[PDB]
Amino acid sequence: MKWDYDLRCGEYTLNLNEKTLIMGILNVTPDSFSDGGSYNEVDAAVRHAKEMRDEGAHIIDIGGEFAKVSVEEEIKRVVPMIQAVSKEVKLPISIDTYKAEVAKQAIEAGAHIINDIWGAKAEPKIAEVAAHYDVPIILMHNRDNMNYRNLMADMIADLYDSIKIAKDAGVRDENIILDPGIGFAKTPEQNLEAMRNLEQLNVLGYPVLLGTSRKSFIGHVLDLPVEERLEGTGATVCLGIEKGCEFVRVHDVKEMSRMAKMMDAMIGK
Amino acid sequence: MKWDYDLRCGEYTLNLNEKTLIMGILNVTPDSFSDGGSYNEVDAAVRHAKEMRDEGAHIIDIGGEFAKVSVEEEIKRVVPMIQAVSKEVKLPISIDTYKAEVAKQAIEAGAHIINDIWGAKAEPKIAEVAAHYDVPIILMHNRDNMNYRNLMADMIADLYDSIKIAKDAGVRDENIILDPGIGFAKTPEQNLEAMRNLEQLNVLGYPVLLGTSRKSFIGHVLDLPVEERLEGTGATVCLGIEKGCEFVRVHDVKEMSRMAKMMDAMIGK
Ligand SMILES: CN1CC=Nc2c1nc(N)[nH]c2=O
Ligand SMILES: CN1CC=Nc2c1nc(N)[nH]c2=O
Repeated sequence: MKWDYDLRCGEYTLNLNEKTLIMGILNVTPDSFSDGGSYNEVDAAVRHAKEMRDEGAHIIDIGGEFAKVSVEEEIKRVVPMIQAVSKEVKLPISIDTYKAEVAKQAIEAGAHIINDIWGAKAEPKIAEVAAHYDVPIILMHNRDNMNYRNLMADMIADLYDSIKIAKDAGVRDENIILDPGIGFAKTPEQNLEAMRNLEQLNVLGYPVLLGTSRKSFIGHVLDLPVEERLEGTGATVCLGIEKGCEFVRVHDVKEMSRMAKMMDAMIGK
Repeated sequence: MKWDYDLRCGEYTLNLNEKTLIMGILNVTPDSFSDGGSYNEVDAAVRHAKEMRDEGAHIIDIGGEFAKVSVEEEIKRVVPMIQAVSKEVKLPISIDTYKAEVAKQAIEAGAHIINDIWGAKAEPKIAEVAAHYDVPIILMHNRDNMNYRNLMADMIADLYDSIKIAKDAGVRDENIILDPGIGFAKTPEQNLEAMRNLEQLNVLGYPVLLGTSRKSFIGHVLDLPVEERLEGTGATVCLGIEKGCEFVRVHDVKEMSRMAKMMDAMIGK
């Protein structure tokens, strides 16, 4: 249908036409008296990954950045979690990092997808890591300023700069996913505007991931704290899917999997 | 903006451009040892109308049809509820009836809007009641068979037949609201198809109400019982709003008011 290839994630394969793919956000709370890999913190992560699998998640997102942490210490946290989760939960894993070295150890430890909040712009070598291991990479829209001439024209220009960095490093078109970076470098009004105009990202010819779960633009509209943002997140997931997004990144996996599934049936996905 | 008039409901006025209007469904459980108007059953209804008002409802929908009931007995139930609710809760009231005589007493007892599941086709005199009291009337799509040549072409043809009955009786264009009658005379697949194509109803030039709350097409997609249909209802409300509907008729007023509000901000309503 829309996509003439599947997303290839080593042992796992994700069909981009059958359904909206749910990326569950692993809650990753560090042990205070620990250097990483301790029992309480890895056990908590594994229990949460199993719950999210049981609730309809298709991908488990894991990041290493409570306590301030260096690149070495970021690796010592994330690597044992990736090892335990990939052994114990049979889903592809994405590593949430903008650092080449973290991306590399995370993949060597078992991660399948790179999730980069700086779209290969903070550390362009991450795209070389992606190109060598032949993994999918999510290039998120971000910048270090909010000075838009024209929000969507500018986001598309910036995403294309990320695509260029990734292609010049030898990333294959099939391993590129884009993300409008909701809640990054954008005022609450720009986030609403990006949501209203999300379908424009489809001209670039790549699958789009949307991440809106619990973000402050929803609290800004509803005047509700982070724990009362489920309905608002749901509205953003539904619009995202109606505008053609292939993945949503969410905390409330059970509720959002049911909304995604209803949306899919109505739109004929 | 889209609408150059407000919906005029006697003492209350509903702006059709500011926001999606939430019609809350009054739960109307009859007393078993009672003829209507008893304390337990009217008190339950009033408490539920106050809760729904506090939760973001803009209209309270009240119907009279547990125990089997005649036209006279339908009036004895609905009339005391309308009287108490209209005295105690300051929102417009719609009367859910396809019967001319029930519509008439309900308005005389205080109801502001007629909600007709047969679109003036079961009892065409209801449109004369509507025309005399100068109240808004919701004409829902319904039929006594599922023999569609072409679902949407046919729904639009049938709605237009309702509009004709209503205009010939002297109903003013400003007092007409349409509704695609989701869950009426339609298979679960036709309900999905009507949802996918809802924007077509906008060619008729009238405000549209959508009622999907907890309906079996959602249980059919999600394989979930009536008490576990909140997320699925939410997806239908969101798509409905994205496709231009002015009202949604819902049981879960708190959750759906928050979803409607998020949707409004994203689409620029
Ligand atoms: C890694 N994070 C953190 C917060 N939000 C996001 C994220 N990654 C992606 N791809 N999209 C997001 O919205
Ligand atoms: C009165 N009822 C009962 C069940 N569903 C509906 C209804 N009225 C309208 N307008 N729309 C509905 O979907």
